[PDB]
Amino acid sequence: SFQTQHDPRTRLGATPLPGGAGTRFRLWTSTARTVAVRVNGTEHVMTSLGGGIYELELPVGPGARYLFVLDGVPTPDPYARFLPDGVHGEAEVVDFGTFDWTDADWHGIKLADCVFYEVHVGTFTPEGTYRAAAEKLPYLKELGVTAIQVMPLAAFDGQRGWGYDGAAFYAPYAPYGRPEDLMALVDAAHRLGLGVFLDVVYNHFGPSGNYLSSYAPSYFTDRFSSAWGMGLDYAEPHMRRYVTGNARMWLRDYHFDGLRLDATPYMTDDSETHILTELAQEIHELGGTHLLLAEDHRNLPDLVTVNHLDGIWTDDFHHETRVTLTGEQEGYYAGYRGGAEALAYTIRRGWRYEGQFWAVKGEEHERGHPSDALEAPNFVYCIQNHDQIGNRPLGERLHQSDGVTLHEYRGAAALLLTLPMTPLLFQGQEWAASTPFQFFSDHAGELGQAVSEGRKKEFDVPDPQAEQTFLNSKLNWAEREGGEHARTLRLYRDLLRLRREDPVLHNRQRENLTTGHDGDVLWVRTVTGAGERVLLWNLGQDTRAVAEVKLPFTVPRRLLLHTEGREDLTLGAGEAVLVG
Ligand SMILES: OC[C@H]1O[C@H](O[C@H]2O[C@H](CO)[C@@H](O)[C@H](O)[C@H]2O)[C@H](O)[C@@H](O)[C@@H]1O
Ligand SMILES: OC[C@H]1O[C@@H](O)[C@H](O)[C@@H](O)[C@@H]1O
Ligand SMILES: OC[C@H]1O[C@H](O)[C@H](O)[C@@H](O)[C@@H]1O
Ligand SMILES: [Mg+2]
Repeated sequence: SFQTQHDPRTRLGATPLPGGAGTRFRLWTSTARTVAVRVNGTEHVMTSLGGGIYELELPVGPGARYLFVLDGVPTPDPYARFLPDGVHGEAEVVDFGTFDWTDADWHGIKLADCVFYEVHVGTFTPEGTYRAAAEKLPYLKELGVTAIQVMPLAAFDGQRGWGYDGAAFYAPYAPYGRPEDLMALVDAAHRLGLGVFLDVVYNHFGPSGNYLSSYAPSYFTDRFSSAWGMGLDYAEPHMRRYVTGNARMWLRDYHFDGLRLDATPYMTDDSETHILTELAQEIHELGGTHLLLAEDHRNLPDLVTVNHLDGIWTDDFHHETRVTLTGEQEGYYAGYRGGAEALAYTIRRGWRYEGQFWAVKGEEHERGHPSDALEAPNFVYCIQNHDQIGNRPLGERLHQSDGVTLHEYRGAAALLLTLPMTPLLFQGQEWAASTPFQFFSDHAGELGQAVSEGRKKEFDVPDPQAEQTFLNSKLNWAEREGGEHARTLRLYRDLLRLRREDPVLHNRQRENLTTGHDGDVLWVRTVTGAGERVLLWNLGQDTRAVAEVKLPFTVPRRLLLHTEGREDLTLGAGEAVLVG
């Protein structure tokens, strides 16, 4: 008896009418005295319906260009479905009924079957478009990943950016392609049996191109702020519906299989039903198999067990792994010792901080909650993602940080890809890509100057506003064909094939997973009715024979995969082996 709050009849923005009758335009404003729509250059006064709702139907079709005029001020549509001239321009009317989907035999993907591959459309290919990305889908399928995780696509200002400055949440960013180019990418992925997930940002709007306050200041509150502006007021139903209607668009109209909710701790809501719960209700109402993930640092199981999200990006594993390999201690890295015994614990517990004191200077508090309720798929683990590369001054990848060997990098891959938690890889990780992933932006005027200045002060550091910073982050595909890039890629292919094929690694129960250490050797054991597997990773500086590792059980004898392809059960520094 949950009923969606959305009815296509009353949808805000511009929606094609049945029977070729044109387009229905609707908006909500709490303050405007005169309200019109300007379509293809012609102004038309809209009808006041009450409650600040205004509507007009005109015989214009998909492709018509428009914006709204509030007290005489031309104002972009916050509900725009496409913005061909960017965030300050006219919107285009879009009909989602026109695309010829071919994915009727695709039925989504379960979280326990996901191996995510995080793509930034702008840098993933030279062209930096959906069409060029779609051409790499056969590569990704053969690699062995199963779900692409696309960084945010809502239109933002400028000609490149990560996506977190999105301002028109319903409008796919024009430089990447038109709406039908995005649909083509999703359809192609589905035809290859790959899922596609979208990063959405429901805790803030970017600094340029968000005109919601022009319609109603009450979308936002002064009670709290975001990085860019006034906080999103989830006590206001139109604000709630702005994001739930957006989530439903991406899933239903673009056929995404799931959403990754950025920075869920900053979606503040004291309503009886939290906006996260309502998001889950609203997407479920669609009657599909779509998933919701939370990017959440609180180590809070309620995101799954109370808000009914499917899983959580949980950085403690990432951080413990990075500190193990570099020893770094700046910022949040000070929260971790690293090492075999530390990694064994963090894996055992899913996340490390379950209520203990987080002693990181400037952030001190009792962090986290017991992880017992969560099962292995609920934790999304990684050793690289956009933030853990890009939020470093030089945007360097794990194998490029001082002190990290390619052997250690390859061992880390074996640990991540044999665990029953849900793994994520960042584009290019699989071939030890040579290029960084730096923070880049392209804001106008003073705002652009402020971003450059802000980055300099924060931490030579690449200027985020420089074209070169964007280009330096482009993947170099050709390099994967040679040398250590190719060797790394072969290992990633072998690990992803084992993950898929090995009947014991199919385990998705923490009950069947145990961990421990002997000195600097980590061991991770899986026992099911199908057999036993043990991953051993030598995080020491010396060579360790498997036979000399002290274990509380009898080590399996058969060598299934060695990260440096050795024939014998011995681990050089940084190396790992899976036995069975
Ligand atoms: O060498 C001085 C540091 O030793 C420890 O850190 C090392 O050993 C950790 C495992 O116990 C590794 O995770 C880490 O990468 C190494 O740097 C100690 O934890 C540090 O406080 C010392 O400064
Ligand atoms: O973006 C998430 C990060 O926010 C940080 O400020 C926290 O220190 C850390 O726990 C988390 O990794
Ligand atoms: O201003 C009238 C009203 O507009 C709306 O219906 C908003 O949902 C409401 O919270 C506000 O009070
Ligand atoms: Mg020992």
